Amino acid sequence: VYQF
Amino acid sequence: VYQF
Amino acid sequence: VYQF
Amino acid sequence: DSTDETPASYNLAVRRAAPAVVNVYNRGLNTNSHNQLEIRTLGSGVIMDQRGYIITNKHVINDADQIIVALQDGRVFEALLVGSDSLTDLAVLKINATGGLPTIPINARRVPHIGDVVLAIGNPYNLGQTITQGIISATGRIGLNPTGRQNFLQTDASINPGNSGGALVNSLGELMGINTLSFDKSNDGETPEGIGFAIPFQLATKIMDKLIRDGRVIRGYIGIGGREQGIVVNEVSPDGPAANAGIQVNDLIISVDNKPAISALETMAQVAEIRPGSVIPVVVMRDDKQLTLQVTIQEYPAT
Amino acid sequence: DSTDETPASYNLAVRRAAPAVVNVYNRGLNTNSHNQLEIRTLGSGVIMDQRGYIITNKHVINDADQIIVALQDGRVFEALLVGSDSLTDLAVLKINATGGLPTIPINARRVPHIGDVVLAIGNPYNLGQTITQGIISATGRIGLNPTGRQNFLQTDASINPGNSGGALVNSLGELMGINTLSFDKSNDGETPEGIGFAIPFQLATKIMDKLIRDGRVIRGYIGIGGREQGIVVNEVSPDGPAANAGIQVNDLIISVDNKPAISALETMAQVAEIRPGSVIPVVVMRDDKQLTLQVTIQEYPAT
Amino acid sequence: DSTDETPASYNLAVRRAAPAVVNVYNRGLNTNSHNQLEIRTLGSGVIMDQRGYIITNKHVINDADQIIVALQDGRVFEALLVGSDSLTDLAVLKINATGGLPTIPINARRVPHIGDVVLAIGNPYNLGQTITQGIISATGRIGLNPTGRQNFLQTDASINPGNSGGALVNSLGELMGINTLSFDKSNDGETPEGIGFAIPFQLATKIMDKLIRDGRVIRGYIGIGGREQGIVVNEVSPDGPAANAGIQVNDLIISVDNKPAISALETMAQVAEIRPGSVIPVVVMRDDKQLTLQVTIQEYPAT
Repeated sequence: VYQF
Repeated sequence: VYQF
Repeated sequence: VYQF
Repeated sequence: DSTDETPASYNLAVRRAAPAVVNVYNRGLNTNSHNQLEIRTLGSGVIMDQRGYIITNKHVINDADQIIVALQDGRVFEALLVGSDSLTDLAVLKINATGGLPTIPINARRVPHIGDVVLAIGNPYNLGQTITQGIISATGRIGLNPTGRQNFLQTDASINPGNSGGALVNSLGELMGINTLSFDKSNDGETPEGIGFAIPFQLATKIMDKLIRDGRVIRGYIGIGGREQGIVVNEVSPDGPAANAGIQVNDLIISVDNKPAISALETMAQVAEIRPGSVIPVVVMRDDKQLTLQVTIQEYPAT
Repeated sequence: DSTDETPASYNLAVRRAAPAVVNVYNRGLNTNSHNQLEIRTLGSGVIMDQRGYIITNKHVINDADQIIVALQDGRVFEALLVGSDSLTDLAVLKINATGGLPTIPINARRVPHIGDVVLAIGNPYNLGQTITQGIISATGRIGLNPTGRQNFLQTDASINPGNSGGALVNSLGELMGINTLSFDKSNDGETPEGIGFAIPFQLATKIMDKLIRDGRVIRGYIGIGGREQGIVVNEVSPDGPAANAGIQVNDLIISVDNKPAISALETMAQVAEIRPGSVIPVVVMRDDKQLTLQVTIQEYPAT
Repeated sequence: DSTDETPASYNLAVRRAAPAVVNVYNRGLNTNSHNQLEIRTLGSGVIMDQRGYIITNKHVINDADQIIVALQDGRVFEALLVGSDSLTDLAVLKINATGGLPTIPINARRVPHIGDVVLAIGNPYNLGQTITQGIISATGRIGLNPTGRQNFLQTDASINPGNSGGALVNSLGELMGINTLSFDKSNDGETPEGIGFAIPFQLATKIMDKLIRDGRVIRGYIGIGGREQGIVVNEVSPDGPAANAGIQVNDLIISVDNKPAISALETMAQVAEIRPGSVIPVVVMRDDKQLTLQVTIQEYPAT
C-alpha cells in the first residue's frame, strides 16, 4: 500500500 | 410520561 | 453600497 | 498521585455572571393554537441593572403576544417591551423589581483583548443554562452582512440557537458582549466551526440607555448610499434631505461638518449622532468644482 | 523575545489519565463476513481498577461476537462482558490482570463544578487516542430524551463517534465522567456545536460495582407511568405490582414509604433503591379520599 | 465584587505571532474573467524570516496567475513562488524585504506536548485574521489518507476554509505548526467536530530550507509499493530502480543499507534521505534464500  |  |  | 490540588476552573466567572442571565420566551397565538400560547422562539437575556432592565436580541422578541423571563433561581416574570432597534438587533425588557435582582458584572474601563478567555452563557435548544468556553477571536467585525456594518466581537465559544441575547463574559465575570449571531455561510456546503458574533458591551449599554430614555433609538438621516480621496453618492435618496438639498447623484463629498470624510463608515456614524432637523454644510466635488449645498438632517426612518 | 518560558498545557492531566483509557473494538460475524470478524462498532473504555475491570458504553459492545481491548502501551486483550445496563447505557468488561494495568485517577471527594476545565479522551473515527479540551457546561442534564431522565454532565469538549465509553477528566487528571452522547437534534436542520454528555463518575462507579457483584443491575419496579401537590398515575401497569395492589389509574399519590412525593423523579429513584419483593404503603387521593393500598415491589423487568 | 483583577488571556501569544501571519490570495484569470483577475482560492501564510520567505499550503497557491500577500499592518505585496511540494502540501513564497518584516517566533528546542494550549491564526472565509483556541490533541498523525502518511499535529482549535497555510502556536507565541487539513469524513453523514491537522513546525522548516536551496524537494526513489518480520514488494515499479535491479515482486526485504527494516515507514524515510544516483545493497528473502541485488536510486519522480 505504501509506495517509495 | 415517566415510567417506574 | 452603504446607506445612511 | 493524590490531590489536594485545585482543578483549573472558570466557576468564579460562572458564579458571578450566570444568575443575571435569563431565559427569554417569546410566546405567540396560532391560528392553530386556538387561544393557546405557544413558543414561537426562545433565547436568553441579561439583567443590566437592579431596576429590572434586561437586554436581549430583537429577533428573539419580535411579534410576541407575550414575553416570559425566567431567572435561574426559579422566579418567572412577564416582561414589558421597553423598545427595540433593528440596526443593532437589540431590545430592552422590563420586569418587576420587588425584592432582589441579580445583575451582570459590568466594567466600563475594561478593554476586551483578542485572546481573552470568554464564556458564553445562554439557553441553547432550551436544555437549560449552558456555559461554553472560548476566546475573543477578533474585534470590530462587520458580521455576515457587509452593508450596514456593526462592530462585533468574534468568538469560538460554542454558540447555538437559544444563545441569542445571552452574555459573553471574561474569566472575571465581566460582560464582554451579547451573543447575537453565528456564521453559517455554505462556502462549498460545509459547516463553519467556532465562528460566532457578539454585540460589544459598550454598544449594548449605549443602546439600552437610549431605549429606556425613548421608545426607540434616534439617529440622523441623510438618505444616501455610496461606497467609500472621497465618497461617491449613488443612492436616489428620494425626498427628505436629498430633496431639501437637491443633491446630485454621481458626485463626491470631500468633507462635512468641520470634519474630514475619508471613509463613509466614519462619516455615517457622525451623521447618526447629529440630532434630527439640524442643518449643516456638505462639500462635494462636481466637475472638479467645490460646490456646497445646505441640507436638513431628519430622524432616521423606522425599520 | 526569548523563552525559558513554560507553555500553558494540560499534559499533566493527559499523562495521568490517558494510559487508562482504552480502545474498545466490537467485532461481529457477517453473513457477508463468511467466518471473518469485522468491526461492527468501535469506541473507548476506562480502566477503573487494577483487577482489570473496564467501563464503557453498552451501545458500543451490544451484540458482539468478540470484544477487543487495546491499551495505549500496545497490549491487546480479549474482554469478558461482565454485564450491561440499558438504563445508564453502561457496561463493564474484564481482562487479564497479569503484570501491571494503568488505572484512571478517581477522587470520590471531588465535586465537579460548572466551568471546570475538562479533557475528553477517546478514539474518534479510530484515528487513535484523541484529547479535546472544553469545560463543564452544566450538571444534572436529562439528555436528549426527557423520559427516563438520567444525570448528565454537559461539556463542549469536542466529542465524536469513537469517543463513547471514554473518559472526561479535569486538569488534575481526575475522572469527571464517561463520554456517552452528543446532541444532534435538527432544530431547523443546522448542526449543534459543542454539546455533548457524560455519565457522572459517581454514578459510573455505583453501576460498575453493581455489575461486578451481579450480572445485572437490580432495581425495584412499581410499573406505573405518570407526569409530576402530587403525582398522577397514567400507565396501565398491567400485572405485577399494579395487579397485586389493584391500583386504580387516574389517582394521585400523595406520599409513600415514610417519605414525601412532590416530584416523580425523586420518587422513581426511591422505588429503584428498594429490594424486589418488598411491600410498602402507597398513599393516594381518590375522590378526595385518603385511600391506602398495600403493594409488592418486584425486580425491574429486563430491557 | 470589584476588579483590579486580570482576565485570563492569550493576548501575549497573539501579539507575538499574529503580525507574522499573512493573508494569501491566489488570483487567476477566467474565460469568464475576460482579462480580470478573480480570487480562485484564499488562505494564510507565515513569515518565517526577515528575508521575506513565507510558508503556506501548496493547494492554496496552485495554478495561480498571481499571488498576493497581505500583512496585518496594511502592507500588500505580490509574491514569488519559490517552490512547492505535493508530498507535504507545502509551498514557499518570497516578497520585498525593504523596511521591516514581522517574523513568527520559532523555538527549535521546544517539544510540542499533547495537551498544550494552542492558537490557530488564519483568515477563515476571508473575514479577517481570526484567532481560535484549542489544544494539541495528538502527534504523529497520518491524516485522512493512510497511504503516504506524514506526521501531523492534531488540534481541536477551530479550523475553517481560509485557515490553510496559517500558523498554530502555543501560549508563548512559538510556532507549533502550519494548519493544513480538517477531517470531514462522513462516517454516517454527521459533521466531525474539533478535528484538524497541522504540519509540525520542524518539518515545515526543513522543507522550507530545501525549497529555498533548490526549486523543489529532492528525494531518493526506489519505486516500490508494499505493506509492512519483513516487508513485501507489491508494486510493479516499472523501469528505473526496479529494472536496474531487476527486482522480483512477491519477495520480502529483510534489511537495507547497514540498517534494519522492520517497518516500511522507517524504511521509506531512509530511502528519501539518500541522494539520487547512489547505489546500495538490498536484502530480500526469496524462497527462503538470502538473495542480494545491487540497485541505483534515482530522484523521486515529480508529482
